[PDB]
Amino acid sequence: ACARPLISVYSEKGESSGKNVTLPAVFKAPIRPDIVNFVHTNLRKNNRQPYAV
Amino acid sequence: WRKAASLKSNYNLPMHKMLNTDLSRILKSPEIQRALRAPRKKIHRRVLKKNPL
Amino acid sequence: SAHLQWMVVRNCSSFLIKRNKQTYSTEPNNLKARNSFRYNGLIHRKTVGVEPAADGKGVVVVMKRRSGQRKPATSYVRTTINKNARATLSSIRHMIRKNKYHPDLRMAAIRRASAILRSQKPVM
Amino acid sequence: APSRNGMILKPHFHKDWQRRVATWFNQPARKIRRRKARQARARRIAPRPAAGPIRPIVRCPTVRYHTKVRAGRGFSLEELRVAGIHKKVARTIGISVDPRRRNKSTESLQANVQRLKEYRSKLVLFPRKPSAPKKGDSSAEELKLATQLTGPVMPIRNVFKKEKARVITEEEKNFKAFASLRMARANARLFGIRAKRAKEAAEQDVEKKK
Amino acid sequence: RMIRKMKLPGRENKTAVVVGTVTDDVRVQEVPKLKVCALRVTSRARSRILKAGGKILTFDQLALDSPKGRGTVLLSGPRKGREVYRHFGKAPGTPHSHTKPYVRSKGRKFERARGRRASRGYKN
Amino acid sequence: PSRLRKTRKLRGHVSHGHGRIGKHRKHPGGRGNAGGMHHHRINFDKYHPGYFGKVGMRHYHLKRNQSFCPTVNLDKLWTLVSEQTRVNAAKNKTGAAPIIDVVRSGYYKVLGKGKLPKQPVIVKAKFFSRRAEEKIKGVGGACVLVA
RNA sequence: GCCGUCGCUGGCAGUCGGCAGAGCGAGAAAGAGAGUGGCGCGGACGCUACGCCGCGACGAGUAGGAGGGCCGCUGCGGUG
RNA sequence: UGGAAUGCGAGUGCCUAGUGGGCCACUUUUGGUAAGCAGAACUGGCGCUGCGGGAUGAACCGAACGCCGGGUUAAGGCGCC
RNA sequence: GGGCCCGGGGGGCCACGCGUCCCCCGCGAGCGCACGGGGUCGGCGGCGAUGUCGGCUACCCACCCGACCCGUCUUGAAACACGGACCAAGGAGUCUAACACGUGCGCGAGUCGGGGGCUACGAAAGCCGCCGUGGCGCAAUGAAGGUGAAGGCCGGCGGCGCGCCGCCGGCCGAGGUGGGAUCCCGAGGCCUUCCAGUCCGCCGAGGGCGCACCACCGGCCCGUCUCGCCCGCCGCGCCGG
RNA sequence: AGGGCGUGAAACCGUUAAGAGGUAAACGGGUGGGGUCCGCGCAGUCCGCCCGGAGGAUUCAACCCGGCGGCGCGGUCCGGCCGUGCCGGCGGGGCGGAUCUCCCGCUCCCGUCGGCGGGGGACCGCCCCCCGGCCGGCGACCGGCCGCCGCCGGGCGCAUU
RNA sequence: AGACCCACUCCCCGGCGCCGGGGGGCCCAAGUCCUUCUGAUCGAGGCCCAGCCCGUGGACGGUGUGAGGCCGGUAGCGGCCCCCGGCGCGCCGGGCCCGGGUCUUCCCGGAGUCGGGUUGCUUGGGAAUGCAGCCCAAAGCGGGUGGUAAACUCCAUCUAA
Ligand SMILES: [Mg+2]
Ligand SMILES: [Mg+2]
Ligand SMILES: [Mg+2]
Ligand SMILES: [Mg+2]
Ligand SMILES: [Mg+2]
Ligand SMILES: [Mg+2]
Ligand SMILES: [Mg+2]
Ligand SMILES: [Mg+2]
Ligand SMILES: [Mg+2]
Ligand SMILES: [Mg+2]
Ligand SMILES: [Mg+2]
Ligand SMILES: [Mg+2]
Ligand SMILES: [Mg+2]
Ligand SMILES: [Mg+2]
Ligand SMILES: [Mg+2]
Ligand SMILES: [Mg+2]
Ligand SMILES: [Mg+2]
Ligand SMILES: [Mg+2]
Ligand SMILES: [Mg+2]
Ligand SMILES: [Mg+2]
Ligand SMILES: [Mg+2]
Ligand SMILES: [Mg+2]
Ligand SMILES: [Mg+2]
Ligand SMILES: [Mg+2]
Ligand SMILES: [Mg+2]
Ligand SMILES: [Mg+2]
Ligand SMILES: [Mg+2]
Ligand SMILES: [Mg+2]
Ligand SMILES: [Mg+2]
Ligand SMILES: [Mg+2]
Ligand SMILES: [Mg+2]
Ligand SMILES: [Mg+2]
Ligand SMILES: [Mg+2]
Ligand SMILES: [Mg+2]
Ligand SMILES: [Mg+2]
Ligand SMILES: [Mg+2]
Ligand SMILES: [Mg+2]
Ligand SMILES: [Mg+2]
Ligand SMILES: [Mg+2]
Ligand SMILES: [Mg+2]
Ligand SMILES: [Mg+2]
Repeated sequence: ACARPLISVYSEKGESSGKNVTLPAVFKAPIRPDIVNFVHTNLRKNNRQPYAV
Repeated sequence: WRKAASLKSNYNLPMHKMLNTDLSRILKSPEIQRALRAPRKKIHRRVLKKNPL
Repeated sequence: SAHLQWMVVRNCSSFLIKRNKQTYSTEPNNLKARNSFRYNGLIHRKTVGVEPAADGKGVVVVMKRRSGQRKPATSYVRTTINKNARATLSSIRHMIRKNKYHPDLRMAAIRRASAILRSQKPVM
Repeated sequence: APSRNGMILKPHFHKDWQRRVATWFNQPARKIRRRKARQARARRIAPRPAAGPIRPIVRCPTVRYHTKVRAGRGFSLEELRVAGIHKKVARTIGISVDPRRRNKSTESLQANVQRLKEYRSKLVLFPRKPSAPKKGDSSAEELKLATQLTGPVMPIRNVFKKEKARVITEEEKNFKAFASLRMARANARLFGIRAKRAKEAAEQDVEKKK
Repeated sequence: RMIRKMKLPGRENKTAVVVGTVTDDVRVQEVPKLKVCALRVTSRARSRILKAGGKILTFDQLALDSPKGRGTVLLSGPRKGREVYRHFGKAPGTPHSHTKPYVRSKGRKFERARGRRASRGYKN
Repeated sequence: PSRLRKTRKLRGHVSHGHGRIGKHRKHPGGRGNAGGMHHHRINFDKYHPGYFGKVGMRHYHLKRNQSFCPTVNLDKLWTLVSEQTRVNAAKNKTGAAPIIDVVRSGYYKVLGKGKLPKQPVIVKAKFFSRRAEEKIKGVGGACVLVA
């Protein structure tokens, strides 16, 4: 959970352009499906409009 | 992990609760394998009781 | 890791079928279509896949190369075997045992190859 | 009815509270409406600062806050007088005036006087008729560089005078802070009665003397 | 608290193990060199432990280091260190019951008159 | 969510979980805190001693700003300054003591819980406790009163 | 015999294969230890570990509590 | 020589519904001529509970209940029903 | 009768190498049968294309045994207690606020931007940090004025008379007893031709550090009561400690 | 779908068909009889190995060429990225600090001297980037060569395979 | 107001003329291509490398299903045409003859109101928060407030009717 390899940048023609970028550390962050589903659950209610009889 | 966020006033990546998730590798390592008792993989099914008399 | 990725997809996957008290997985490189850690064809570094050839002659054996785990385009090596029934299995048996490439999938691959070959015989 | 242990609660729902529930579903609309009015006001008054007129520094009342300064309402007439700005002219060049406010101490008076003089230095002043520059108008060279300032004008901040470490003298060491505090309370508590006792005793002794 | 329990005689060069979070204590001045294993360590407690030369393990690293738990010092946080345990026991209105009542506000006007002084009815 | 609640499990069960004998009636016992000195007395005396009666003086127009006096113990005193302040003064030879101004940190009174590191310090504050003053003096410090 | 529950907070990561060697149920602690001197290319299933397997006991129920529903209805985000 | 027998894993803490009309039997027992009456003690029951017997029956006798096969019983029975 | 049924002078023994000293007088090979860790046959027969074979349950009918109509209040309902002629659709623990405890997640002596501001889905989301004002927590206690959370030892001095109080300077230092998961040490020991002694492990009497938690005993903070001797000073006080 | 016409339920009714009928009907358990249909039944399974008879080949192994792949403690091959490692850097920098400190604006006082605010600099902590040495990974992170092995394509093998 | 120094010509009203957001109207991409299902289709299949064509337009609606390309639309700092408004620039007839500082001398305030008693209502406002009726009824270094009634005394802060 510490390795950060080099990622290739592809040109608009689908070929590697020769440039490389070290993998950002965020892509090694803990993957928590329970947290994501909790946040997605509660944030998705914030764009609701009220209804009432 | 080493450098805090620069564009967020005060933030850093969430820490890992488990650094190595390769459970198969962890269990097959000599360190753990040396501490194990021998497995008991023999099934002792029910014996039918026959009357000795 | 494989174990981490299984914990994310064991019950949430576009390939998961839960129906009639049965569970199946429709992803490639799953030798039994089984929603299982052993037979999942996505989460392991090495995987074995047996498929029928694009034409109904022979089988295609897929093995995951070691290096490009994050590069789907170059990840899988496909080999077409269109020999007789016994010869096809012998190649598959050797590609697994001799290379020690998932030796625990040996019979699953061999049983799948027989089922694909048997399917390609004329239907009576 | 109460059930086992718990808190005794007195909710204030014995009126027709449902008749007067203020929902906040118009909150995002209000925020857009206010923002749209800030931008339209900034365009109208440009290049004058959008935040508005410069405000003076003031010390918050009461002992809970008198350690903090903040923005006041307007500069006192004394501060404008000391800085040589006419009170009626002041507003016309973006200076807030407060005829009510007093200046009890010199330090706060001079802090705001310096504030005004500094503001008067950064003030770019355009001619009333662009083709006819006048005595006080800023030069043409510095008018082409005029831009609208965003945020409060010369923001007010609480700055603490960092005091560097020093050797402790024997005088400070022997100081008795708690004992000094306790005696100060007693003297302030007994001041009036003590003088009342001194006055009566003097009269008592005098009547015996004479 | 970890330093206090890891400073007792005979516990040198042992791994402190807590199934929980290691918080920081600003009231401490000097942090010695510890070797700890925890589920979580607060951001400021990590810098202090590491700055002193200590090591912070994760429970998967403890298994590789100490498969059987040898050379460890298992530690627990205070369990009765919670506001709720102030409110448990004999009801506050019983003799010698130092239980904490449930009051919306705290002050002279909030459950102090009758039953809490002899001057108003009684006390116990 | 209502799909996780008892009401979904009380479907087809007569009485909806309130009993066949006592039933669920409107307000048996009174509304709110009724009955305190009456049929609800045991609850109030058992769990809310002191609830009834009056104690102490009244104060009209209380202004809580006037009594504002946040306090800090001596065990947390050195957190009001940077870490490099304490180590630099710990390792300096002149004997110069750093100034800790509690009012700048938002405290008015210094209290004596805890122990101080063996290190001279100059403490400013509106108020001090007796044991706080002795402990600050025990390490060679000085107490300074501000207004 | 079969179903379920409870218990053993039971067993299985050892599928350690031709870089091989098949055991750890057995009355009675602790090593199928390490060393130093005196032709064939083969070997079922398994393991959704939230899984699979074994053994033993047990099973009435109003009011009431709890668990599990690959029970059912309508709409939303994803997916098929 | 864990200092009688026997049996059994225990301790502990939170939150908590319903209930707060009961009634019946052996023994003991108050009032009353007595009551399928009113009131108590003990245990056990019915209430909440089916099942075999008492023809029938809230409580009696036997016995308590997952869905089944074989065997044997309890209390009761074996002219015919 | 009991003494491996003491010792001497026809019938069963889970006796059967031997060198010895002497009480007393560590591996043979095979093969086969089975009252042996729960059933098999390496045993057979008949019938079958237009009237016959199989089909639990389901449709109708018959018979034997069983069998009173539900919901409800009730000690007790099949009741001569009440509602119910029948069918469809509708029909009853919800939502807001407060509180309590439990559980899950985030961060952690902190935490929270909820109000405000900045920058189709989107009224979303993102950001603020000299926007953390503010809430809750980090301190209690008293009606209040207010106060507001360990000590011991060494050396020296003043007073009273080896002991006590006060003042100085140096050392150590957040309590103890009982129980206590876990951990640590290890008397001895875990075999294979026989001895010596190693490297790794492994069990273990006894002995230690003792988590959390509980019981008990001390300590400290605030109110109040009793007793009493001192210490401070810009205010010598109906002062303060 | 024939003008209150999409679909067209139940209760209730007409007719047709089958069955039955003196303890109101209905109901649980166990069979039996009869129908409605279903098996789209009616000489009854499939699979592996081996023996034998008949045939027929995009014919077997072994060798040669080429591609791809796995593994290598290659006992210690080269090159790479790279260490949420450790060391030496006159290293070229960003962030933070309640650690210290030559320039200016305003201001009190005689043309001076002192105070507020505004900036360098030094120092410390952390991070990024450059350079050198050890140990290290490449199993969330690989190339070239060499070796072994496997697979595939093409040759050659032409028949007791 | 006066004296003394100092500084001042653009500020507005009514008319007249010229130059750079709002309402309305009209328009602006691309398949009805080849097979085929259907009562009819907007369905299915196809449209060389490449990938039918447009796409800043794949919102929606209509049309004999189910349509980015059939029609309306949708997109666009797209276009054209009217009307209104806003903002500048000149000409004419008018008004104003406008200020700052320092001294000298002058002037300065709201009454049947305040305030007080009592009554009634009202407030969290408690020896009376606010309001109202009746009675009494002001002062001018005064008056009001200073959350416990009152006398004396300092202070603070405003200036009611
Ligand atoms: Mg209740
Ligand atoms: Mg129930
Ligand atoms: Mg009811
Ligand atoms: Mg309930
Ligand atoms: Mg009730
Ligand atoms: Mg009742
Ligand atoms: Mg209720
Ligand atoms: Mg049950
Ligand atoms: Mg009775
Ligand atoms: Mg009842
Ligand atoms: Mg019972
Ligand atoms: Mg019973
Ligand atoms: Mg009878
Ligand atoms: Mg039976
Ligand atoms: Mg009958
Ligand atoms: Mg009948
Ligand atoms: Mg009823
Ligand atoms: Mg009755
Ligand atoms: Mg009934
Ligand atoms: Mg009756
Ligand atoms: Mg009734
Ligand atoms: Mg009726
Ligand atoms: Mg309905
Ligand atoms: Mg909680
Ligand atoms: Mg919207
Ligand atoms: Mg129709
Ligand atoms: Mg209709
Ligand atoms: Mg119709
Ligand atoms: Mg008929
Ligand atoms: Mg068009
Ligand atoms: Mg359409
Ligand atoms: Mg088409
Ligand atoms: Mg369309
Ligand atoms: Mg199309
Ligand atoms: Mg168009
Ligand atoms: Mg348009
Ligand atoms: Mg006025
Ligand atoms: Mg008035
Ligand atoms: Mg009224
Ligand atoms: Mg009222
Ligand atoms: Mg007063």
